Amino acid sequence: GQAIKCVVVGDGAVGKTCLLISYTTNAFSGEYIPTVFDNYSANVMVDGKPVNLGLWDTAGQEDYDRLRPLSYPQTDVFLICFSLVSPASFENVRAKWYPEVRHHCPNTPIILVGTKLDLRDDKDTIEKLKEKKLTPITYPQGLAMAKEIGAVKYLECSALTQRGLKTVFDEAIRAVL
Ligand SMILES: Nc1nc2c(ncn2[C@@H]2O[C@H](COP(=O)(O)OP(=O)(O)NP(=O)(O)O)[C@@H](O)[C@H]2O)c(=O)[nH]1
Ligand SMILES: [Mg+2]
Repeated sequence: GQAIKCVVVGDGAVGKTCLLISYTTNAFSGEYIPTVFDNYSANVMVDGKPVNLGLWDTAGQEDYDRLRPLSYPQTDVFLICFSLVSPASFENVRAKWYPEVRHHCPNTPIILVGTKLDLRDDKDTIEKLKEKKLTPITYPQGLAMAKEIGAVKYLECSALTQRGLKTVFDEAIRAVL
């Protein structure tokens, strides 16, 4: 029944594509193949209602900055994604993604999505960020970023384990219905 265009943006290698592949097909590959542009689809049921969810997977890489806004018109909801184990990808939520999205789409709801949850509390990945004086992004920190960018929701997920995965898209839909 209801068509909903959801566009997915965020830094190169945060897990945009994996998130969408894991959700639509239940697969996960460890291999990194940088997106140019891809389209996904899902027929979902949310709070009683049938939804045709269109999923626009954009290129995270800087080289695509002039092309990426071509995808923006008519968007119903954005997911702005960052990796929970990349503080730099997190800063870019506010330094790059929020301003870019808002530049072309002043009113479209934003869901902030922290990705790679399976690594956030991983004892080992913590010590390995600690060398570079880095710390994974915690839940309240993510919450505070969502408020800072006026996001409708803050959600955390893992494409690998699928923890928090369905909610991301339920809530993307709920922000539109
Ligand atoms: N441990 C873990 N790795 C993940 C997860 N999601 C993605 N990755 C890994 O992170 C890398 C980048 O994934 P990808 O989905 O391609 O990122 P992207 O945001 O789509 N990149 P691009 O903007 O360049 O298209 C891959 O090696 C992938 O296997 C996750 O939930 N957990
Ligand atoms: Mg990709």
